[PDB]
Amino acid sequence: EIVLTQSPGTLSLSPGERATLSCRASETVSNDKVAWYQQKPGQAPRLLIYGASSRATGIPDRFSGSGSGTDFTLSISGLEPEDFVVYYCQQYASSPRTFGQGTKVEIKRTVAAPSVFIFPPSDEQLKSGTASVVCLLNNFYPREAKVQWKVDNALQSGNSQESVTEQDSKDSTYSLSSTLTLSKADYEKHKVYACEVTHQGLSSPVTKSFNRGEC
Amino acid sequence: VAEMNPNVNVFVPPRDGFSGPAPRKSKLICEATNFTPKPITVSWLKDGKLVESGFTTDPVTIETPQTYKVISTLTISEIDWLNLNVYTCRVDHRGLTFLKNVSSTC
Amino acid sequence: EMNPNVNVFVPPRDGFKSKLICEATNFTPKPITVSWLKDGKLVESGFTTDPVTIEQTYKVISTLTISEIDWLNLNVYTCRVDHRGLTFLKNVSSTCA
Amino acid sequence: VTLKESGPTLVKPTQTLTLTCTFSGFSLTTTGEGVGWIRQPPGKALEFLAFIYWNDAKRYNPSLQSRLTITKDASKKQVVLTLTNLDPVDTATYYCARTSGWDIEFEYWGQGTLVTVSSGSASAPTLFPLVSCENSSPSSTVAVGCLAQDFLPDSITFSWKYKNNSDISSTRGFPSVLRGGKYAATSQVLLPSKDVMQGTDEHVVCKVQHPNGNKEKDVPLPVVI
Ligand SMILES: *[C@@H]1O[C@H](CO)[C@@H](O[C@@H]2O[C@H](CO)[C@@H](O)[C@H](O)[C@H]2NC(C)=O)[C@H](O)[C@H]1NC(C)=O
Repeated sequence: EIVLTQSPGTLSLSPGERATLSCRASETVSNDKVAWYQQKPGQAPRLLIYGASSRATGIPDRFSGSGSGTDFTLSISGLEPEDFVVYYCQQYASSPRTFGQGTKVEIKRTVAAPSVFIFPPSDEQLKSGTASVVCLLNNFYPREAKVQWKVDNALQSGNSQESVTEQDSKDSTYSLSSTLTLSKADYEKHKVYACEVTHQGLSSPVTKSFNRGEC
Repeated sequence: VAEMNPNVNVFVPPRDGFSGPAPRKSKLICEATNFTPKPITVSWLKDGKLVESGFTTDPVTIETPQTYKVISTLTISEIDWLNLNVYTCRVDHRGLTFLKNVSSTC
Repeated sequence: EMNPNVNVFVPPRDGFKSKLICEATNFTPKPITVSWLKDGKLVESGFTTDPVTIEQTYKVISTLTISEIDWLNLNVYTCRVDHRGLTFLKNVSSTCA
Repeated sequence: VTLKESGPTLVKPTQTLTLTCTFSGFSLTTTGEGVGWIRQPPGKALEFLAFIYWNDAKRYNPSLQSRLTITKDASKKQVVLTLTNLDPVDTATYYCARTSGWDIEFEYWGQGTLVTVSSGSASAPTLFPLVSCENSSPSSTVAVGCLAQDFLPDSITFSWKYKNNSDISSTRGFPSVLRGGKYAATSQVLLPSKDVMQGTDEHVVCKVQHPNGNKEKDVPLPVVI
């Protein structure tokens, strides 16, 4: 059992610069049989380098591998917009083999203030016994953001899944959606529902709330 | 939250409301208050002819249903007023047209 | 430093309560005080002053609430404008009288 | 060299799951060549299931030992994978690849197939109107959305049209999340404020193309002007 840990999980680079990916193994690998893979969301993963030193057919020469033993580093010269995908390091000397956590590289951009909108549940949806309150964040950077739900001054926990979209192809920003789920009987026992959004580019937190019956 | 028909009021200068070099000129004020929703169209009519110049409409400002107010000013000539010309303020609100007619006749 | 123009508007001859509008335009500096008078007596309530807006020239308007009976009884209403130590008084009356 | 996967798109928990990896253009006769299965749950990394070498040599993962079986049929040139004791947390997309020697591992990858393990049934999606309750802050533009709920499997495309059947470019698509055995997704659209204070159209239609029904509910605009 060879445990592979990759760090950092997310790194922000710029086009044309150099990116270094680190791969940490829990023990030495015989014959340095470590390979790197490239995977794009939607499509299928593709092999880039096998054995950490030999490239494969149809792979540009700008990808270079180095290191041995328990330390391996992947260097890429001439970073391209199409190269902002997730990369995994894998070793095939274990039998059975193991895969690493993987690291994601994003395009570095400036901090933009997000937009917060909340949609109260519709009357038709309330008839089904389920109420869904949403909290939408759009056009913010970096991806790291905190979304907390506060209803009647009581902080909620253990009831938010949280969905986040991928980086925009033309805007390079991120968006996420937070959904509040509660029982219909519990919904009628609360008046004000609000989600708090905290951002690096905001001096003070901005809170939005609505009054039951006015929407 | 509510739908209310706008109220149309027209202000006219008095007999001594004209000054300046001859020919003297004055202004007409048409104000709509206690109307909802916020959007509203204000137009000026002179003896059935649309006025396309010499008028300035102030932006709508906020004065429990929400209320708004709008102020419009049209420059008029003393000679036209003396000819018993009738000025009509055209107000459009949610597809409804309200007209008010004023004149110097007693 | 230019003296502000004083104009007082009156309700239409053929009918409309109503409001009285006193306008001061092309005045400088921006600070200006506008008040209302009724038959030579100070008015303590029933009047409001709108914030001064930009038409450099400025425009300020005032609103006075009056009743139909009082206005048509030939009562004297005067708009008082104070600017740079000068006081301007404008008197209006019924035209059809 | 290419590979193609195939199998059921919906399987109940605690049952038998069978997948077939269809490949053509090579034979498992030379040494070093082998076939392996790699799965990846959404939001997670790749997971190694098993690998089979030539001469009927197979390897299994100790974490999943005594739970998977590897069988090969040279007549049909396709490996057969059997999965038992299905669990909702094990839902992932399964891929198969060919190793061209001892050093070149997984040189060619196929396309994969989504195998959803949910106790529920493939019911038609349910739409719910969403009206923004924002106040005291008109901001740049207004936001209106569409809540597609109770759909399985997750395959939905969103298109926005006006009342006069116009075209809108939203491109705002949020991924689905497994909540209570069902996938839930949210979709929104941004429209200019000037258009709202213009045409009399007070609502727009939300359209979803799911292979369980062609319903399309309309969301009424709040209108600000
Ligand atoms: C459907 O109605 C909308 C009204 O909301 C039309 O949008 C207007 O027309 C222009 C030209 O297409 C658009 O670019 C603008 O968004 C709207 N005009 C203004 C002044 O805001 C839309 O065009 C109509 N659809 C079709 C096919 O004509």
